[PDB]
Amino acid sequence: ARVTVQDAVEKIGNRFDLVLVAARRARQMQVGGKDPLVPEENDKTTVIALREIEEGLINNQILDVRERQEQQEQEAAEL
Amino acid sequence: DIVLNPLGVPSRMNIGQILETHLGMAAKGIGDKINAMLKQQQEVAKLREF
Amino acid sequence: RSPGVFFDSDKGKTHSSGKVLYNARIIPYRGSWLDFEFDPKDNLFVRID
Amino acid sequence: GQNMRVAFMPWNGYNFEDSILVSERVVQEDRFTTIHIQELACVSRDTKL
Amino acid sequence: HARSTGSYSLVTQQPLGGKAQFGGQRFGEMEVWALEAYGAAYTLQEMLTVKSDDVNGRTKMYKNIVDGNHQMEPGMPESFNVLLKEIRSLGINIELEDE
Amino acid sequence: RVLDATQLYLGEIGYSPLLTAEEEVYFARRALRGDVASRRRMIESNLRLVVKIARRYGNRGLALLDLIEEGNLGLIRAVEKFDPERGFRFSTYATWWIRQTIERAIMNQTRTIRLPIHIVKELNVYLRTARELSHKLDHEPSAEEIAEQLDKPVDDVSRMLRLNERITSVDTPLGGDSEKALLDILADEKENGPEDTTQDDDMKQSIVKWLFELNAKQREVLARRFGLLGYEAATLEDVGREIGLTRERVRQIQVEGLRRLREILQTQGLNIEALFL
Amino acid sequence: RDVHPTHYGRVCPIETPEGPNIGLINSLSVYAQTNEYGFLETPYRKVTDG
Amino acid sequence: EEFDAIKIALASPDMIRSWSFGEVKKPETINYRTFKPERDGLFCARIFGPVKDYECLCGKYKRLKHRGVICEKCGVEVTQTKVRRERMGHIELASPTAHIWFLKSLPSRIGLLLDMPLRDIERVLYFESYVVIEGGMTNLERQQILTEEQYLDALEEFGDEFDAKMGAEAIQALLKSMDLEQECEQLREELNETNSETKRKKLTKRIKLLEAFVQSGNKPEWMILTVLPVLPPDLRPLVPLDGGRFATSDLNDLYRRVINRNNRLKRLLDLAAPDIIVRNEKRMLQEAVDALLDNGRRGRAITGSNKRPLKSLADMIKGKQGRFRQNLLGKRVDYSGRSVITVGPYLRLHQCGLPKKMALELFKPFIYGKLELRGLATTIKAAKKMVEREEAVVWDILDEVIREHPVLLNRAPTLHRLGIQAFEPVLIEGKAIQLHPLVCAAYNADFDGDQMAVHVPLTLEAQLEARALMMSTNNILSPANGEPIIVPSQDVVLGLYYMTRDCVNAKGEGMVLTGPKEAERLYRSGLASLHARVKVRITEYEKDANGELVAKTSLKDTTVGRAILWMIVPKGLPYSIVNQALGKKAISKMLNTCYRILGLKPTVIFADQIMYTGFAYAARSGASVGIDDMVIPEKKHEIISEAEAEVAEIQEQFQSGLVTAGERYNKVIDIWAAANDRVSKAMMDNLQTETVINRDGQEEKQVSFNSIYMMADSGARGSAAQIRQLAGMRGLMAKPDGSIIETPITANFREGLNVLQYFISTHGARKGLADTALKTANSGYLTRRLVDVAQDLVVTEDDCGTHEGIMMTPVIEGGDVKEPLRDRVLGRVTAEDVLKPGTADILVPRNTLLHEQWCDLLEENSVDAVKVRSVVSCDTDFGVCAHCYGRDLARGHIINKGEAIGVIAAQSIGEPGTQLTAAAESSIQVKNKGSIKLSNVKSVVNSSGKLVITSRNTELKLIDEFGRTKESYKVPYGAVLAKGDGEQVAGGETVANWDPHTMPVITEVSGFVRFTDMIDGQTITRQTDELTGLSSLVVLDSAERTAGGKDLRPALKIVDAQGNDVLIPGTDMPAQYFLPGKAIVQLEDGVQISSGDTLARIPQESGGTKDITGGLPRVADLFEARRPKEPAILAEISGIVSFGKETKGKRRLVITPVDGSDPYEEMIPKWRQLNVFEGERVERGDVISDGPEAPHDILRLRGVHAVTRYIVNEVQDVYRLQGVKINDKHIEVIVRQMLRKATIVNAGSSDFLEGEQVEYSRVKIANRELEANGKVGATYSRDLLGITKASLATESFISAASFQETTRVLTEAAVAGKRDELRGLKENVIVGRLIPAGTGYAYHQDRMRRRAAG
DNA sequence: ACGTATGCTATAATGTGTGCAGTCTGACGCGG
Ligand SMILES: [Mg+2]
Ligand SMILES: [Zn+2]
Repeated sequence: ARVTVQDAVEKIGNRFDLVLVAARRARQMQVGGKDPLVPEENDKTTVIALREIEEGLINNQILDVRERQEQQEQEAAEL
Repeated sequence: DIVLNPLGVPSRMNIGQILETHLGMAAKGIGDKINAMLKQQQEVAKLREF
Repeated sequence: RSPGVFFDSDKGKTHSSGKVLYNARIIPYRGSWLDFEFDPKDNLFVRID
Repeated sequence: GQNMRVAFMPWNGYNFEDSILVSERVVQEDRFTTIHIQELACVSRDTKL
Repeated sequence: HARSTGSYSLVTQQPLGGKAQFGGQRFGEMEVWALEAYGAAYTLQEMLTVKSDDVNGRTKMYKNIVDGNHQMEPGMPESFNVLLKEIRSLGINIELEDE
Repeated sequence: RVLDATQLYLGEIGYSPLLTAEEEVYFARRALRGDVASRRRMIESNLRLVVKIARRYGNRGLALLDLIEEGNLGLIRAVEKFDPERGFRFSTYATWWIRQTIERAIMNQTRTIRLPIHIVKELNVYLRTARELSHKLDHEPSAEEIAEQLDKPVDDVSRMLRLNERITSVDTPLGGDSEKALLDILADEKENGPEDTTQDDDMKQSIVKWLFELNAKQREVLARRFGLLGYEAATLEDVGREIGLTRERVRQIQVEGLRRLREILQTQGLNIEALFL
Repeated sequence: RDVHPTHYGRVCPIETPEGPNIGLINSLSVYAQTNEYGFLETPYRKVTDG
Repeated sequence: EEFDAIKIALASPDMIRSWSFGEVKKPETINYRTFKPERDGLFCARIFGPVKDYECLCGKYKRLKHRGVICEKCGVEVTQTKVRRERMGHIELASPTAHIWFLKSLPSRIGLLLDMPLRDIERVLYFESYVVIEGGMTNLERQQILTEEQYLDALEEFGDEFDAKMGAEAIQALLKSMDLEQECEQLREELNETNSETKRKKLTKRIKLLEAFVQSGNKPEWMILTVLPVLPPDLRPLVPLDGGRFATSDLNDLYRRVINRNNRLKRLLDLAAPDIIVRNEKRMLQEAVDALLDNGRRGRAITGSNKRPLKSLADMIKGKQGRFRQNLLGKRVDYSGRSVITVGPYLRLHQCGLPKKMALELFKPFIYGKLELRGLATTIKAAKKMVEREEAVVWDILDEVIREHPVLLNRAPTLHRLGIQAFEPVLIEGKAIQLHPLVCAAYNADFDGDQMAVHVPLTLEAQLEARALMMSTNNILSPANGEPIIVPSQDVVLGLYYMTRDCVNAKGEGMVLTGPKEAERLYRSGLASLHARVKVRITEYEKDANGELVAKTSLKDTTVGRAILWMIVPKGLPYSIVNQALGKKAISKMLNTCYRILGLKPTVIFADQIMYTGFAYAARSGASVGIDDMVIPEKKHEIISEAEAEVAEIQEQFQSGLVTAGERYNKVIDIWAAANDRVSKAMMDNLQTETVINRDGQEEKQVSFNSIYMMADSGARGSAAQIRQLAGMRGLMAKPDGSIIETPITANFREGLNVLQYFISTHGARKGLADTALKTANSGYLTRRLVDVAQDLVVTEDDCGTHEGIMMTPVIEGGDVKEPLRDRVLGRVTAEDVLKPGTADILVPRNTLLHEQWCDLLEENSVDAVKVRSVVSCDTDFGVCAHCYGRDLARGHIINKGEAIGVIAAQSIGEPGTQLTAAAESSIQVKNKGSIKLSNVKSVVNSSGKLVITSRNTELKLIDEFGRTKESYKVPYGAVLAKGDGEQVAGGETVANWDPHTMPVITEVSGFVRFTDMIDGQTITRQTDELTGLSSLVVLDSAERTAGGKDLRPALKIVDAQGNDVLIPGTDMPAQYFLPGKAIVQLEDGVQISSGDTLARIPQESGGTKDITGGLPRVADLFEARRPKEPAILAEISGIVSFGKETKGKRRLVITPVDGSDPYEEMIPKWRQLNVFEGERVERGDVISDGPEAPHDILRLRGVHAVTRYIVNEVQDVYRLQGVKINDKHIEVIVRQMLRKATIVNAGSSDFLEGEQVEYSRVKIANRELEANGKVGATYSRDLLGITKASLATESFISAASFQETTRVLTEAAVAGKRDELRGLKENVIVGRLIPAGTGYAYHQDRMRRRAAG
């Protein structure tokens, strides 16, 4: 997680799409103030986002479902 | 005083530094003997011969 | 370069011919340059400056 | 410069690529401590104002 | 030497040079190709814009870092906006054709 | 053949009339009365004279091709106003014109920072006085040493020497070695870097919260006066235009806002800490 | 730039920046001196009849 | 602000007026005291805008209360100073002026369009001769120049009916009248008649210019400027110094030249002055305009104050010092610091020492941020002072943000990607950076005073990128070669070497231990040496069929040191690996083994632990450099003294007059050369096994513990080559000319050099260090050249869907296999179902990655040749597939799509050359028994009874029992074979023998020698000796030859006893061997010869160490595709050879193919010898002539996979000579890019037509729609392009101008009106956008679907 | 009134030149 990022690349595949998924999640915790899934243990957003991907909690499909699940709650509610 | 790397020598081929070291030590060896006789407060004739 | 005269030759200006073309050059302390040079047909030329 | 007792041998890689390992005793004698006289100036100018 | 943000150049609008004038290290094209090879695209775009010219970017990014939100906010380096007008001053129609 | 703009013109003047005393008068008499062809000739003829006059006025400011053009304009004004009836030659009269028109055009296009003739004319006498002094003092004269020989003001001499101060181009190399010019050193005045931009942005945002955190009638006659929230920076008496319409009560409320704000700076940890600044 | 056998006694073979201004810049030899005309000259012990 | 493209078109006088906000009519910069703009001057605020943010000049409207208010008095708007660099100006030119970029920038452009030369146009401009615009009376036709005499003749005679004028006015009217519609049709008609090469070329280029000009919408009149734009004043600054001085750009000065002359012309047109003066004014005006656009071009550049030339406009867009390379692609960058680096032997691999006061300033905005969060700062200037005071609690906050934050460390120069690596900063008190020893290799960072730039990744994406891609742990192997660059050196290797290395008995020999822990126990207890042979119990782990790891306990007989090293060794690798004495070369395999087996984590740990124990035990050893360590062999004075008398013997023979000076010169070098190798080997024989004095019972023989040897043997520093100079003999030095001194240096560095020995050492020393500085620029420039062409290559598709590939064959040459089918085909996707010998079961599938384990089964089955899916065989338009490339050698598995290869490839090739700056092959001895197998050989038996070879490229194989190639040699021309073709030889037998310092010309027929065209003085010379008088003849070449005998070819003609010619067996060729230049001949005219006798000996001087200085220009020339000066001829199409007609020896060839009825003729020189001898079954691209192959000749005939196989072999040959390791796929990248454009042959559905040369991807996309729709196919023929040219060819003009030729690129792009839609990296790095590759690949393609969705 | 700008003088004079000249390999573009 801090030294290694191979265990994180194992899960997604593309070294590039890993940084994009990890950044988007890092930004949700950095701005939205979302909760970390893994014990944070005094690590910055950088590391925590990798930990969730490394263990397998964060994915391209996972985050897109969860986005529109918060946004569809808003749709039904407004009108 | 200083600890230098011996590997900065073969590749470099500047053996003059090692000779500088050896002679410097010899030179100091002589100063160390003269230092000892001057501390011991010996004699003018003893220093003269050496 | 010391003033006076100097003989040189581009050992093959045209490696086409590969001919060692010999040239001379008068180098003054002040003044214009005076060069003499051959050519593929060994015609003597002069090129001031 | 200054002469000193030197010893040629590696030391836990603190003399890796020609890197130097100097005693605190050299620093205590302040023998390789250097002097640097720096000159700074203050200019009183005549501006448009 | 060390620098976070300081002086800026007169036209290029990128930082000055050297600890003499308190200027950032130059990241030349060779230094650039290295990041292109890695794939690190933001790290480069970050060093082309917010860290150098992008007048909007540099100040905007500063404010975002102190906020904690280390967020990419590019615009387009001045040194290029210069190159446009410089080619127009040479009597060549160089406009930015849109989408 | 010939592809130098210099030699081409210098060719065309080399094939132009070279006028005699009575020839000059014949053409000139008709030139004043407008013969058209006559004004063209006298001019065409004496272009050769302009070149010899620009040969002495060269290597000082502009190029030889720039002196000839403006030297030709002097010969033309000399032709617009010559007296053929007078027994005196033309070459004599035209020289006074060609020497003048050149000097004048050099005084304008020589300096980047445009210097009118008044400041310049005088500068020359200050400089030409420095010559005299330099030769006999064997020491380049000071601003004082020039002032003591002319018996003129000290600041005048000095301020005239300030306008003589010449320029270095921004694109000039440094150390006689193409490595970096002055633009790759010289800082930008106008824009201060993010740290100074965010200073004012953060300092002003805190002020907006301070006004909302203070009394509503205390930040209504304070920010509207200094021009902090309002649109124009008014004075104690001018805050009466808004709703206050008072002079005494505006001054008591302004200072009441500042007194409560001075305690807000002593408690946050500034007061004497932010007084140095 | 290359060292020329004329340098012997006149110019030093090992004294020059290792930068692009390498072979052009050069220090003068110890006992080297200028010829009255301009060239360089070096001291030499004359051998008379052996 | 977000766009799609950038366009370049010609600036119309009307267009220039659109940008301009006013007309500068005065040269006045500012007033002298009031430092403010002048009235419609060059810094005018009425034209370029206000000074300060929202302030007019006189001061009437101030700040935003008067948003956009225009002042009355001064007439100045109240907007931001923003507009002072945005707003432009213009100047209304009295008379029209020509653009230098559309006149001097070749092609002429203005002249190319008019069908008019340069001289003609210029003499019109400078008013030397008039030019006809249109003659009503057909007497005078258009574009006919008339001298000042000839204008007057037509005036009174014809006149009026003819319109002709002079100056830039004329040529504009000529451009304004010429019709692009009609003169396009006219040229097309003339093309149908009888078309040549030059005629059609000229026509087609003009044709396309004319059509391009009409479709670009540009008008040829805009070539002449009626309006001249002015640059914004802020972009040509007049700013004041702190010293009361001012400074101005040279543009302002150049502008004042233009405006002054233009206004003086207005004045002279008011006066109606005579034309002679008006002419000068117009010439001047042009001189000023041309000097403003591009100063140094037309004539002398206008020099200014400091006698230097004024910097013009073009100059700020031109080359290195232009905006592109200096102020756009290259930038100084914030959050950056540099400092002296020093060692960090305590750090782990993922760590680096960062000074506190450095990281303090670097992370300034991150302190202010975390400070407001804690509530310690209320505002930011409060946080600023907190930091300034350096109070205690601020260090702890700085320390907080830095944790879990990577920093980039760069070292100059940045060769390859690894020139930057990311680490986790460790704050250290001290102004020195501390760097990890193992990654020192990647930077080439020597702690001798190096500095490294630091950079802080700001954005979270940059923190992830730095940790993911640029972290030191994620970067192990080189991308160039699948080999670890993270490998110990220096102390570390020596320490492990000391440990593992063994010695006789010592303390506690043959003892018996529980484990490697008891070995540490006994050594540190002082009751065993690290060099004691011992039995120990170890449990080595070996992996199972699955992931499961099996444990196996075993007794090992190893040393105490080896046992202790096992402790560092992870459990999964065998123990046999540390059972040997470990060296640098052995250690590099340990980490690679560890990597390919366990993975990444285990290696990083292992790597560090190896380093730690290496340093520690190296320091425990106390390895030193005494002067008794420099052991000279026993008998040096014995070798030299008698090797001197050897040379003294020949010296006395020379003055007698037998052995010539040249033969003595070569003969004395051989004596000294033997003595030098004699002293070298006696030294190491007395130094390697110096330890012959042991114990146990009496004696034993053992490796020497001489300090210097250990340090060389281990592979730590220096080698056998260096020790030679130390203890042996210095060796033979080289003169600055290139010739080698007859007398070498006898002494060594221990003994001391005499005064000359040093003087001699200088010559070689200075020239070696001169080529370190100067030759680096050619190699560093190659890196630049390679990159630009390989910028665009990125992995785009996953599978290109192609079943093509280049067939790679095992590289064997020199006897030892240079690159086996394993190394050469590793990580290459098989493009063809390649099984085992027995073709009855499939061994390997199609689309599959060749891993090292899979490559091990290639060895069991012994693969012959493999068709690898290559880059060039890729069908992916705009990039390549992950299959075509294969594995990312840096990573260790299949490449990611989006990774930008082209740049990785270029870096890999240029990196070694840039950092990288005894030929007595008398006889081949075969080593294993085999049958002799020659190929491409045509030999003939001689008088002696020996098989002499009369063919240039003869190869010698060594066939084993089953029938496969083991060893391979190059047998040269005129070599004597021991046994001919098919004969058995034994091991250690000289199968071939020849003289190396000579190239013989050997005959094929017997009889007498005739002299033809060998006239004395013209072609050859003559020199005789004494008493008898043996004379030698020396053939002069065109260099030493007069103009008399230039077309005479000198040759030794063979004849019989009668005097007639002797036919060469089975050909109608009379025997005639052409002798080349400097050919020494010993037989004179009228000498009897047998077949196999040497006619002449051509000297083969090659005493120049090629190294890397004199072999990179060969690489360059290959890449740049520069045909050699003696190209080899190849057959075009297959069929029947039929020899044709001849021209004074110049041979033709009337080839008449079997299917093809129409003959094909091509010409051949006389002196050049062919390979085929006429009337033959030749195929496509058989080797006809011998010599260097032209790269264009290869692709033209033998297709893509032939030219790719050539460049790859040819390039690698030069790098393999230097021991540079590069995968062939990296060269193949550049090769692919060199095959970008292609000439079209055949009319298509699109208006392609002939003579057009379009990119290969675009024409193939048209072929996609054609096979679907039918219509007319667009047949093609791929062309090869040099690097410098391939860069300027890309449709991206931005990428082309950013490279070089920037003056030309822009002008060609302006006339075409081309719009760049940005694909390349250079293109988007300039604009400062997301790179359409790597990290940005995922984003850029998500914008491409915005375009696709409607 | 103050600052800047425009204006004229009358021995005769009538065609400039100036300034570094061991770069070099490689590539075209106009005549001849
Ligand atoms: Mg270094
Ligand atoms: Zn105003």
